[PDB]
Amino acid sequence: GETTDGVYRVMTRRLLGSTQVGVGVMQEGVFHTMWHVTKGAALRSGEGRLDPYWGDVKQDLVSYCGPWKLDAAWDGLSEVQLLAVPPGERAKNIQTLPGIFKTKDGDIGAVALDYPAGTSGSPILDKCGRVIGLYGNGVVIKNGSYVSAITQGKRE
Amino acid sequence: DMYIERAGDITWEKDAEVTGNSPRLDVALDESGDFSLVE
Ligand SMILES: Cc1cccc(C(=O)Nc2cc(N)ccc2C)c1
Repeated sequence: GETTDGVYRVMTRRLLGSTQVGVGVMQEGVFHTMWHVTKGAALRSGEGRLDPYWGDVKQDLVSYCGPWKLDAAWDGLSEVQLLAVPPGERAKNIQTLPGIFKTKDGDIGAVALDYPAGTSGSPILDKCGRVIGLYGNGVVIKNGSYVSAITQGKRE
Repeated sequence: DMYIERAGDITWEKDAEVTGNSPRLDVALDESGDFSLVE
């Protein structure tokens, strides 16, 4: 089916109507998304079937048709763009300066942008348009707003 | 049964709506892949 590079909605028919459960990135023939979106299940692309290849509940990532391809990193300095793909609304680039997740295992970029859960897996881009991670796994702050980790996989 | 629908190209757009703050947060990642707020 559709294998072109780009950003995709993940939809289901298992609820009322058609519901966007999340988002992902087709690159080099591999679909990348967040584990919590698909829960490891197979996907449809026209007739095309996409079968999972790699996943880790803890990283909260999953790849389909191959291994994780996306190896760019936040430089820790410059602004980035969430290419947000919200349920039933159009792909819109939002530019922001990441803040920081401080963890015992080290420091991660974080993006403080509020969207519905069905935006999980939207890609985060550097100034060269490279995917430096995915949005939609993080924390709910004092306000009630969401802060997301810039969640990137490891390329082999 | 889940399916995918293309939604756009992966490109940096000059003149994108610039917003969101930049918080420094202490967090813990659990085995289930859920982040939580340490203080
Ligand atoms: C308000 C908002 C925005 C974006 C994502 C989420 C969220 O809940 N993510 C998520 C994380 C994990 N770890 C598991 C399941 C889900 C659905 C919530």
